Amino acid sequence: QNRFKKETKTCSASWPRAPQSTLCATDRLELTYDVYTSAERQRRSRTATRLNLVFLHGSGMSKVVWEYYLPRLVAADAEGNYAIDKVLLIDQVNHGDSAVRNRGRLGTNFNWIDGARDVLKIATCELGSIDSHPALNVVIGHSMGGFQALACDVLQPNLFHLLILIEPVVITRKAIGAGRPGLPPDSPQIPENLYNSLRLKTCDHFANESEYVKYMRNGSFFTNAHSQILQNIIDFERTKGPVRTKMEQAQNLLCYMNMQTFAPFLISNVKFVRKRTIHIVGARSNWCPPQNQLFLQKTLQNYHLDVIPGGSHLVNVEAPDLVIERINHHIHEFVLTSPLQSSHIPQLTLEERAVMFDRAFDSFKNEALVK
Amino acid sequence: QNRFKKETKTCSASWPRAPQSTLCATDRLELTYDVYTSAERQRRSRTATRLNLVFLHGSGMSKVVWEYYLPRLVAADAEGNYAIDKVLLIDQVNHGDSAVRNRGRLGTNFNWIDGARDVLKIATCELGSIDSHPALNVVIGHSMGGFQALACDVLQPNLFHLLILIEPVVITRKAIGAGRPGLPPDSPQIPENLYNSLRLKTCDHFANESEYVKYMRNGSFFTNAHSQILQNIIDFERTKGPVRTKMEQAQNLLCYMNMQTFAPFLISNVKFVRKRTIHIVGARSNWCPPQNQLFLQKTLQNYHLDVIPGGSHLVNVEAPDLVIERINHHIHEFVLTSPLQSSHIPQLTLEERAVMFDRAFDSFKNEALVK
Repeated sequence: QNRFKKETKTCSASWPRAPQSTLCATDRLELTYDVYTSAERQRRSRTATRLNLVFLHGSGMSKVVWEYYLPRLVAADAEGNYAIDKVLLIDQVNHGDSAVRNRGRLGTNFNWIDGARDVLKIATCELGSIDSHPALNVVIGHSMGGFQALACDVLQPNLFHLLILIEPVVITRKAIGAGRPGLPPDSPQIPENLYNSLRLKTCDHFANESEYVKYMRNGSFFTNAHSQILQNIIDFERTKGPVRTKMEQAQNLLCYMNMQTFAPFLISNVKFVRKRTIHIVGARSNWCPPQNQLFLQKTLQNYHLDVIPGGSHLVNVEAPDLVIERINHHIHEFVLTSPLQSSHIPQLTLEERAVMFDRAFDSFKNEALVK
Repeated sequence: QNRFKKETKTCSASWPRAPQSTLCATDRLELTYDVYTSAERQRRSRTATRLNLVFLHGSGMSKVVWEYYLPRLVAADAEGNYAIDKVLLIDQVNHGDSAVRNRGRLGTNFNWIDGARDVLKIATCELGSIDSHPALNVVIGHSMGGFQALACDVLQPNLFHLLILIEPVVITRKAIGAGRPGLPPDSPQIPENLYNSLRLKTCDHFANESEYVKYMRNGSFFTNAHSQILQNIIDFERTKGPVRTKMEQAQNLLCYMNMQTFAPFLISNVKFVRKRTIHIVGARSNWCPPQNQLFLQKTLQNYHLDVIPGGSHLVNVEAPDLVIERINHHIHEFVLTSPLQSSHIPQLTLEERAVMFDRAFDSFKNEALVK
């Protein structure tokens, strides 16, 4: 990929966090993310909208699943006068390179809302320079990342203009079974059959390189991923003669075991998400129950569904070309209808600012005053 | 005051912000706050809880209204083994010293939730060192600051352990009148009679020093404040022969004109605030309608009301001794019943961390798995 300069950066994770996010209360987690910056900035006119994209991986994956997307994303468009300026590919604290940095620090409580706070900490930093203006920011999330896209807007509704959710996980199936007695209403839970079956597809450690690649291509969740994305997954996860993955099996499993302790907060707040939100689903997906999709449709005021024919829950890695075509379509249409868009850095004195404010205030007072 | 080392610090405000928070989209606001640090740290045992307090002023006031409180706050208690470590006194972007820093940058939209984000940015920074542990953090807010205390917990529920709300403003009276046609549901509004009367008590500029002090002592909102707090207000606000206050009249008025654009979000989320919350009201206060108080009582799971006999809406500045006695009482009782409280900085190797995690995970799996 030769379109964007790549830099890997590391910073501290958001703090504070849910109890038992770390092993010890004095531990502090870090985040590692890759920033991709356009090398096309000398082709931008003054009036050109900068598009910034932030991609949030699914449970048990990493930022690497989006690398295939980078050269295939929305070309700079002449008259619509926009271009991609930055793309951020983020690993949650217990995934990918962030997990490696956080070895020995992670606890049992991974709260996806804490992870949305991490996203905000990164993106508000990276997208916040007076340079990034006039900007339009887009968050694209798969699975957990889709939940987190929504939670980002809830917690900071002035950052993302467009949400693209690919198979978001919001409403899960409630376990029926028996089942620990005396628990508070919203206690962490997972059905045994789901745990066992996830355990068999989340292996972490292997005798050698041959057994590692054999498992990745035959026994992991990624066997049907686009061959280039699978190869990228294989190469990114490998750590070292036995082989261990960056993704820890326990951390992978914990992504499934704690939903009740944070999903109600998100569910209760989807009604505040006023942004255009694209919901991309795989037609063959039964990963989430019907109520998951229908809740989003009923609750998001500005909502569009795209169904990927043949797609599974992992449609982002198994049919990336179809997913990319949608993401490009929606970003293009969104920019075309987006309000202008002032791009001059104001050269105003304090006195000019005073006259302008007083005028703004008079206008606002006239609109607010109930006579 | 000789109890605490004082330092005034300035940082950037939270970003992004509601539209028209600033005059221009490229402006960036700052925050100024005072940090008070205990000089008693050599008297702390290893097991001593550090108490950190964060005080949030009301609309049209500033951080100065809490200075009188500093020497009168909860004494270090022997056997309850706690002491105040840090106290933060914060000026919102359009108040006090923050307003001075932000001269010419402020727009018409002051969204109190943005202001809660500012509080979090400051407090998470100041209270986040591995030093502050074992800590208990308390947020104390008057009026707007009370709203903001609640919003802090909503947006970051792992920071404050105890909320003390003094005359919080959450549910306001809806203006009946006529009244701008064609407006969205939740448009900013203020009744004309309220605006006019607030305008007469929010004067900003004065011919000279004599007219300034005459107005502060006879025509401002603070005429009945405790004489020391009034003197502190007078001295803190004075800027300079004509006199202008740090508090801008337009900014003061804007605190009252925009509630509909952010209060529903807070209202909808009070149900998530699980912390012990003390609600201190003035018995003679009619500033907020009945529904304001009753909503909080019905909605906060862990709630305690204290009624200050004779108190008005400005009970924090008019009867500070009564308010302080309550704040001390509640902090003391809260600490006494608060769970221990491990105070060693863990000296664990990666391998020890591995054994400990694996044990934690096994325990958690057994509690979560529905068999």
